[PDB]
Amino acid sequence: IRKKLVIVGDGACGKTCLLIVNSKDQFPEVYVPTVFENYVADIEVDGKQVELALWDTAGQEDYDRLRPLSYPDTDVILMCFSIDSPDSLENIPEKWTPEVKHFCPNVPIILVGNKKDLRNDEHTRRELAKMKQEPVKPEEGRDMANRIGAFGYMECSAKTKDGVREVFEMATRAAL
Amino acid sequence: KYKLCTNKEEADAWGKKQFNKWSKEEKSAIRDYTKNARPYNEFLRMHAGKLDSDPTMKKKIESLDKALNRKEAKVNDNIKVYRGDDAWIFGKEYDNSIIKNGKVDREKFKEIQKKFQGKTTTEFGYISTSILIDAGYAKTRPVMTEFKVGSGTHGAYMNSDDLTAYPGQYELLLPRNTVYKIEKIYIAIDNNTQKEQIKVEATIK
Ligand SMILES: Nc1nc2c(ncn2[C@@H]2O[C@H](COP(=O)(O)OP(=O)(O)OP(O)(O)=S)[C@@H](O)[C@H]2O)c(=O)[nH]1
Ligand SMILES: [Mg+2]
Repeated sequence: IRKKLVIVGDGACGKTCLLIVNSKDQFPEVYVPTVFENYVADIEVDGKQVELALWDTAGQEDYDRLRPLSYPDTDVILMCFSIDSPDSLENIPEKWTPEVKHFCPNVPIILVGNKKDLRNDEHTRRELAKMKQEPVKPEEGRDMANRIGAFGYMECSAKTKDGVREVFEMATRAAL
Repeated sequence: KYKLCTNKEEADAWGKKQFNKWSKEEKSAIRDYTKNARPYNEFLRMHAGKLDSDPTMKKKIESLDKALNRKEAKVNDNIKVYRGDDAWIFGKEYDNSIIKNGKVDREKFKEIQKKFQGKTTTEFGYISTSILIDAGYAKTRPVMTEFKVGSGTHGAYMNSDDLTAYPGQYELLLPRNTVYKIEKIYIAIDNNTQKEQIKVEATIK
């Protein structure tokens, strides 16, 4: 019935907003917490009721030393990048995968592409093209998930709510 | 002076010395709070600590109060505990852009210490703290508070699944309607990150 989820990924990739929207608050515009406080999610999948304790983390390298305090006895990891940041995707295999596999050996990983609303966003396209980049394509997310041995790949938008419940359903299936 | 736990070893040592033999009901009350403190604290702040407004929270709030008001449920030592907060702890006119490029806005900072430094206040909600400075992400947040908690202060230490849905936070939960005095509001540079943080020294009265 009781499981532990830890969410990780680069600074500003949308971790906190994803947790806030899953808690059924509106998408935060003015008052954006740095790290979300305790919130257990009630989730039912395949006839089983789960109380999923969600642990937010600070994604910036400056807080690397603090993050290990969140890791013990984790049942599932949400490893995030932003669809508007190819750089955040490249940190999946370079930083997040080695870290999580060291502190959470053999714990299931869901690879999560955040800010899906920005894939078909003009400003995002135009800013990214200035550095010869474009939004992460779904195929690239899927390939990365396969490459790291994730349970699955999911995309979502905290801003529109698209995919948010599905992220946490899959995490719960992986936690069981 | 006050005890300060500097590492896991010291925090665990101190933890074992704290009262833990609550009743089933008392543990479930404490643990329920840890699942999501918002319905407790928001309700208490919104209604100035009056419970009759909502029978459901009244019942939960009275059950938790009972666990924390128990005879043995108190701190033996003088101890320093910690929590982080977003900038709007000082009012909805502030948000987290008060820190810009790791620098605290001096104008807004001076308004805050003018308004709150030296203030005695009663918290309608409960107060969640940690005995370890590193144990939240309180170093991440724009405001960090140190509470000087005098021996005999009521509360519960929680670091195991029977008492909290988030074991490993080395939590000391303080009762609702706790009165504290803000002794100092100041700015400090974190040596690791090289960014400014607003620091608060409060004493539990
Ligand atoms: N367009 C869009 N923007 C989003 C989405 N989710 C978050 N954001 C924006 O991204 C920014 C950072 O989001 P946040 O949730 O604070 O990141 P984080 O991963 O918690 O960052 P950190 O605390 O490790 S530094 C915010 O300005 C927020 O508005 C989304 O789904 N779509
Ligand atoms: Mg965050």
